[PDB]
Amino acid sequence: WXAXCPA
Amino acid sequence: WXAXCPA
Amino acid sequence: WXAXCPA
Amino acid sequence: VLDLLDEECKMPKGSDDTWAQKLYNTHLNKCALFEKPRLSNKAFIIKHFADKVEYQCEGFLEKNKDTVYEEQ
Amino acid sequence: ETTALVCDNGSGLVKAGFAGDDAPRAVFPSIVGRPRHQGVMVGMGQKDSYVGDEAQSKRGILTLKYPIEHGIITNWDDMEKIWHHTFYNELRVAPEEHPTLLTEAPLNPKANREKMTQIMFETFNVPAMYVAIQAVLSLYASGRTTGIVLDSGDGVTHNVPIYEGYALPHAIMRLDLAGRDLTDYLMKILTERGYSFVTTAEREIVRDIKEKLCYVALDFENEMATAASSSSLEKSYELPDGQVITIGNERFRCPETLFQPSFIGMESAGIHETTYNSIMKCDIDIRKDLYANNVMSGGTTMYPGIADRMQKEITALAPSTMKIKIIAPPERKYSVWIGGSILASLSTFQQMWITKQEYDEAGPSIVHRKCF
Amino acid sequence: ETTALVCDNGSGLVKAGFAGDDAPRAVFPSIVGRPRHQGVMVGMGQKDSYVGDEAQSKRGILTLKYPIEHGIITNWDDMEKIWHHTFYNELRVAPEEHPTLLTEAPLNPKANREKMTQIMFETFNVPAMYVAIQAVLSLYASGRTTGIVLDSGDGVTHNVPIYEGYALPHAIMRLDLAGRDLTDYLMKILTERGYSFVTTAEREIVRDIKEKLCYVALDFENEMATAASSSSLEKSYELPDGQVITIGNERFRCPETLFQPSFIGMESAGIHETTYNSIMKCDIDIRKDLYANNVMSGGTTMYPGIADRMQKEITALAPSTMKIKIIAPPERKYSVWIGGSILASLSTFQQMWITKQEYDEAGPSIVHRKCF
Amino acid sequence: ETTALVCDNGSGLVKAGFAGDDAPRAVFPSIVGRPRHQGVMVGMGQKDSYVGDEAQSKRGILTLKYPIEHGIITNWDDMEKIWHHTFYNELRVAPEEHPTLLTEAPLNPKANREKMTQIMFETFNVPAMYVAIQAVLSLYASGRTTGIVLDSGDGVTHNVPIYEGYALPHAIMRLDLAGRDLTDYLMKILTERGYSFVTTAEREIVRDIKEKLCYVALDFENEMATAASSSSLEKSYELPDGQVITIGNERFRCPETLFQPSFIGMESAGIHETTYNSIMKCDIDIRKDLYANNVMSGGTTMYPGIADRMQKEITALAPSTMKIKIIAPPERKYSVWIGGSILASLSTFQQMWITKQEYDEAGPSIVHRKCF
Ligand SMILES: Nc1ncnc2c1ncn2[C@@H]1O[C@H](COP(=O)(O)OP(=O)(O)O)[C@@H](O)[C@H]1O
Ligand SMILES: Nc1ncnc2c1ncn2[C@@H]1O[C@H](COP(=O)(O)OP(=O)(O)O)[C@@H](O)[C@H]1O
Ligand SMILES: Nc1ncnc2c1ncn2[C@@H]1O[C@H](COP(=O)(O)OP(=O)(O)O)[C@@H](O)[C@H]1O
Ligand SMILES: [Mg+2]
Ligand SMILES: [Mg+2]
Ligand SMILES: [Mg+2]
Repeated sequence: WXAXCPA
Repeated sequence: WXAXCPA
Repeated sequence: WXAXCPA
Repeated sequence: VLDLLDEECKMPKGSDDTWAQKLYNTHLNKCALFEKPRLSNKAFIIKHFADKVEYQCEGFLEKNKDTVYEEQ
Repeated sequence: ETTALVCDNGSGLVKAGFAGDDAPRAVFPSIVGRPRHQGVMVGMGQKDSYVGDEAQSKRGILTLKYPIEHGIITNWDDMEKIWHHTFYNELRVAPEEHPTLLTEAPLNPKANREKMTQIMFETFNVPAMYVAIQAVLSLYASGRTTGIVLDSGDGVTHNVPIYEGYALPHAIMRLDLAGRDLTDYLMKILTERGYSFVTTAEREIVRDIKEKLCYVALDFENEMATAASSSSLEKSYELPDGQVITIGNERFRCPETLFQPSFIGMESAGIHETTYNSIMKCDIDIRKDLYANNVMSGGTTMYPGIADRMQKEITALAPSTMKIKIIAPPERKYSVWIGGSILASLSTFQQMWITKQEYDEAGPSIVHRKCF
Repeated sequence: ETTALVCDNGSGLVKAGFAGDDAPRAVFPSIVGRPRHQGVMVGMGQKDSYVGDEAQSKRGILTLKYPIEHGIITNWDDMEKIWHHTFYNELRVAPEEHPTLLTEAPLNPKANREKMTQIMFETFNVPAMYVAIQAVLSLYASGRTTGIVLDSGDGVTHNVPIYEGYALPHAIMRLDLAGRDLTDYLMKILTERGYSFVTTAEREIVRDIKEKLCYVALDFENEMATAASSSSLEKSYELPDGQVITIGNERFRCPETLFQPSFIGMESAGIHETTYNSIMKCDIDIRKDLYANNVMSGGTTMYPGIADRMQKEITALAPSTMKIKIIAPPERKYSVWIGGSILASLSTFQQMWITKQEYDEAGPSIVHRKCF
Repeated sequence: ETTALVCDNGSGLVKAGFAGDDAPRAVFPSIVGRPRHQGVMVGMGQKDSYVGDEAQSKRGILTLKYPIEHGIITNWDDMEKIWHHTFYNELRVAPEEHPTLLTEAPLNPKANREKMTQIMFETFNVPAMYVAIQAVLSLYASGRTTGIVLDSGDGVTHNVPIYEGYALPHAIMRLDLAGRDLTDYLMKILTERGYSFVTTAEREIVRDIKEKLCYVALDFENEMATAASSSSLEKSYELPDGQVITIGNERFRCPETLFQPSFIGMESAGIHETTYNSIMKCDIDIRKDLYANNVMSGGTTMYPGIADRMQKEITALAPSTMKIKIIAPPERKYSVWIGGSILASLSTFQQMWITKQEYDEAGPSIVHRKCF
């Protein structure tokens, strides 16, 4: 992702 | 209605 | 709640 | 009218009633030669060269449909 | 000959049919729905608006508007959709060809009639039209020329004393509690038990609860004490999703607001004391004939026990030797339509119609001149 | 004399203190955490549950439950832990010795007051108890006997018209949007920019973003076009780990759902039109005094610009010559507690308490009889 | 006329083909490999990167990167290589000449669609493009206009309630467990028996073990006790080198994490309780039609016994008189592509495409305006 999870 | 009641 | 909503 | 019929043959839960609704949406006042009969939602009128002819939507889709399963 | 259409614009239902029919051919809720969600599937066939039973069936997707409230038509484009649906889809009849008998509640705005005529002659091009007071038709429906008609709809309640075929227009009471204010009160009280009904589609579950399970107490305080002391009055119903809900003393409490409008914060007296106050405005020679022949009418009088509570509670007011009788036929829900059907078929009536020639000459104001 | 305790069970915070204090002594989130991971280190000293600021501090390790949602207490064992923590740890007071004024949102289920009383008399053995409507206290807090209080919490929004000290219970609106549904909408929209906040501990980052950076637009469409056309509204915030996140037009978009609940798929109208629809249910003599004295209350009204947007958008509804005034004190977050503190200290009030003698005689049903 | 291309960028596989075909013409893993060893033999013919089945065949020599994870495209140069391979090598078609219907998981970042459009118009110069939500296509694929589609891929899981062709976007759940997190859990648990699978090439042995031998327990604790008490569930598989490995209770333990994400340390609830929690966000009128028509979709639902476990464990949640039905066609792996193939062939759709003229005028932001 960009904040939460890794992608 | 026009004044008293809402219709 | 008990009907109309989750609580 | 033929293209919207072949579409309604493969859209899920298509029916003569939703076909007729699509015809009205697409042509009813956009085209001068297509008319809706005053007292029905299951028919439409085409202004052919000879005369106006009123077609009934009931059972177009059953007649329209061929698919032959290859395995048969 | 061509029959007249007979059409009754309740606040809650449309009843429509042909004169001389014994019951209405089309009854459906006078409701217009619009979609309130994004249209995801391509080629589904969107529709701008549903009407009547179509909007009932879809009502999970829709905001539901009622276009009449308190017997006043509050937006015309919807009401015109409802009439369009009535003539073309439900009756399947060309309005070009039939006189139309419309209907109205007494003492409501004069603008409502004018518009209701203008739309019949301009939009539907009806040959001839009439507008009739609701409470007058319930006497044709019940075989009487004398009585005080209590008529209660979805939107309005009114008393009209009629003696020997003369209305007494100074004695007309109009009271603005009806089935819809019972329904909003029922939602508010149901909230006490935890059930909350919020949306317009969800209101119309409560309307069905009210119809199925409500009844009128014959002593409000005694059944209050009883249901406070026993489960015996408690009864249960299934919501559409399968939740079961259980309803107790509250089920008599909502129709009690008809007899105690203070529950809704309505200052005025209940239907019993406005009925008695209507008879007390009539000339003393006729009270004996209006204490018999109290005619109930319209759906809000369909509650079990309302006739007994009325007779009991007027008999506490009236002098001890007047025979109080309440007359409540089981078809009283349709009685206004049945009486319209009788009225439109009389041959003496055929001079009364407002013909299109006269509307062309006079303009819509004619409806006050050529009508009650 | 012994002071009363005054305790307000918001959905989001507990405020508690002693009557006659000007501000609450204990404020902490009404949240209960339980550990969700294997306990590896022996002898650390495990704990089954944290409450309040303890659960905030540990919250990376914990599942956080709110035991009240929408002003309804949804599991009692947690709420009893929260009260235990309030009396014994935050106030450090024996509940044996002080009356307790509790607080509730109007029109919610009646089983919630019954249990909330039963637990005070059986569990905490309080001498005497009371339960008071939230929106009534904000008038004591704002020096008024007349006004329409708009109060919005973490869980519920309600309007309560009060004129000259009489409530008008038919005109009470309850609306179920509040700070927590704003937070869930904020998480959903933030996902557009790539930030995803998923867990219950991580929700409570978003709540702090909402508090710090959100504001209400004075014209939603103009600022939408602006922030679509300029970086000037774009503002940035640090997550606990030091990641920076940047937030644009979205920061006004979430409190706009208060004025357009359709963003959440809520059918009902916004807080402005429910305020106006509340004034239209009051008698026409008092509307002029309810158009002044719109009192804001509770934390969800703390957004910058909400008072201006309310005044603007009611003034579009009300007749052109009514003086619309919105009253928004800067302490309005605590105003419900301040008004409870005033109410519990009046000498005329000391007859109103439910004493344990009366609860022993009557049982918990007494709470409906001896209270609003 | 020119057919549209229909191409579905799963996280795990590319499915691509022509609209109106009944099944996809090209399916290959969306994987990009690069050589990680010294090139000793001169004149072998080096290659900078392999894609798809080429990278499967060589995978002992290669590092394998997935360029999509959790439905987000995480580096574009690889994804652009994969699309290049799809158009030029697998379909062998000039993308100049065919519209391309792409596909996306709901609620993911908005930048992903902007870039995915920009690359189609600038790089591939496609005439016209569209982007469609995965779970919407599975209803076209399964002949329904109403249902709640549970769709689970290699990278993401989502529920999308659709009633009568309207999506209910507030009720859409996205959950981030999928086939790849099952695979990483499977490697972690396999380490218990001594088998250790470490490298990216060796992960894709574990994926094939998972596909062949895993299944979902219909009562997790009973089969746990069984396989703890008997060899009867123990089954065995050959690694590529001929080592045999033997797998017992563990083979059901990994797909159980879909129903208990706490095994992975995921706080959120399993797919069953997110399905029920999605239906509970819908209007109460439509739940009866969303309790039928639970449509399974995507490869991660291919486990034996998952439909029975879903029906069982939703039936424990839903009210006792709702008919719970789970609909799991055997082609549900391809159902998103099949539904895209249906959608792209409708004549009503041909107005919906984003034509290059419109992208030139508006720029890539148009994808949010002209699309779901
Ligand atoms: N059996 C019943 N018991 C109680 N209320 C009813 C019953 N039938 C209808 N109603 C209520 O009465 C109203 C409809 O009455 P109706 O006479 O059709 O009104 P209108 O004449 O204004 O259309 C609605 O509020 C409906 O809920
Ligand atoms: N300055 C602020 N701006 C916007 N929202 C706030 C602010 N402070 C608190 N809130 C929100 O309001 C809620 C708390 O309000 P509060 O009045 O304490 O609720 P309650 O009275 O039910 O405990 C929470 O949702 C919190 O996020
Ligand atoms: N029969 C099966 N049983 C279990 N898992 C499977 C099966 N078929 C595919 N998978 C797994 O599901 C994922 C592929 O599903 P798919 O629907 O193709 O993903 P996407 O739609 O994102 O490309 C991979 O993790 C694959 O290992
Ligand atoms: Mg009526
Ligand atoms: Mg509050
Ligand atoms: Mg998929």
